[PDB]
Amino acid sequence: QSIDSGISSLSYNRNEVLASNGDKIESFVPKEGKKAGNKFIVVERQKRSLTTSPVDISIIDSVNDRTYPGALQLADKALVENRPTILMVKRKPININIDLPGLKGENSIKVDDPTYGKVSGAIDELVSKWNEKYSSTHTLPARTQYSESMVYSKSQISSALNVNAKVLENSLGVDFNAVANNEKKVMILAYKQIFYTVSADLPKNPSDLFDDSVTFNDLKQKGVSNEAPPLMVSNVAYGRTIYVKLETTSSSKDVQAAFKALIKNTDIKNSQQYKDIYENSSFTAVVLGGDAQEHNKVVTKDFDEIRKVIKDNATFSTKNPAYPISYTSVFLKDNSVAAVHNKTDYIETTSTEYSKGKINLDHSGAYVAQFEVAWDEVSYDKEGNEVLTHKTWDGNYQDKTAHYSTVIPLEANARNIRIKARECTGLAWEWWRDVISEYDVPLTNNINVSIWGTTLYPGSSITYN
Repeated sequence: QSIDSGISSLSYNRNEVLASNGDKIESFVPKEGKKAGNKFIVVERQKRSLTTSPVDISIIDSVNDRTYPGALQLADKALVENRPTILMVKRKPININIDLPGLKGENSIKVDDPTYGKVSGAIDELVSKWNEKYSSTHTLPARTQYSESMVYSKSQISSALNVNAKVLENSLGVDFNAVANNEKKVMILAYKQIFYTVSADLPKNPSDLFDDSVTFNDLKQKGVSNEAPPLMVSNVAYGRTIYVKLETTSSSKDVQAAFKALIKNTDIKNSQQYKDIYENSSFTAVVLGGDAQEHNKVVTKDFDEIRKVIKDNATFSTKNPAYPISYTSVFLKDNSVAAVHNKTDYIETTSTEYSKGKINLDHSGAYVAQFEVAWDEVSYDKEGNEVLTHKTWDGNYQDKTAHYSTVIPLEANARNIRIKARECTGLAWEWWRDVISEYDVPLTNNINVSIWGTTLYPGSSITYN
């Protein structure tokens, strides 16, 4: 019935207690062939799956949030949903420590009655203790931590960068739908900038945390259970985060490469393919976790502007308030670090545009000729398998003379286009001399076929547009 006793006997799989699971698929279309106005679009999916297991937990609203080092919460789904349940009970003092530079042997402080406000003031002290020892400068470099990834889905990206999906959706304004319908290509970068961090020395036994007036039944009452094991916030990073979004409408498979080239500023950044992509991309940057609020957003077609934002935020002032960016918790029982577990599937995709064209035949040869034009019309069933529907031209196997012109329109889904023209030397078609034989002609907007010359010296040509 006691704190150490009740806790020391909790049955739970620490590697499953905290889990944020999402979407798992099996019923997906490997291939989608559809028309879109005058175009013919071809989507080609490929189920992909990611599995994250972070130990460092993100904090959403620094003002609404009062999490601190030493705090107590339950390892439940609320926590997983970025809104943990804090256990408020009269407790024992605890030692806290900041990692600002040049402060060894002076960085620790003891907080008698840990509470958000109580601990904060301690930290405040520590910082001032620093600002005192070091009066010349009050600004230091932030410790940035870079992360990057393409956006395929909410749960995907959310776990990839270990950030709450809503946050991006709100601040970066991510159009998860267009993304889904493959109408947009998006990449997100995250610059975690830590100024300093604070830890709370781990206790030998749970009891060391709580006062004596406290009993396990209280804890088991507040919510402590096998479904809500108790834990303590061991570390808290203070600083801010810069989120950068790289979006485009281009469907090229080079986008990613292009984005990276732009970000890193590599020499291959001028690949004309990239330049066009860049010309069709939009970049967004924002800085959260601070007290800046919404007033620091930037949308440009000029990345140099995004580069500045990052550069300008490479420092933090020891004379300004620093808010919680993230934290790592620890199970009371074994003092092991907690780690929210996430597993989810998603679908990488690609969509190739097509557009109808036509065959332009032109006969100006001093002989009689017969054409043979055929092609296939691609289709895709429910299982995403190819389905070729053969098509042929009317004017096939029909004589044609001095200057015959005609246009043969083709659907955007025309494949294996074959254009043949034979002269009339001797018996039947299947016995004549060839003026032109082309196979698998690339469906373009204009396939200009044309024969000419004499019976002995025929001539032909095919151009494109």
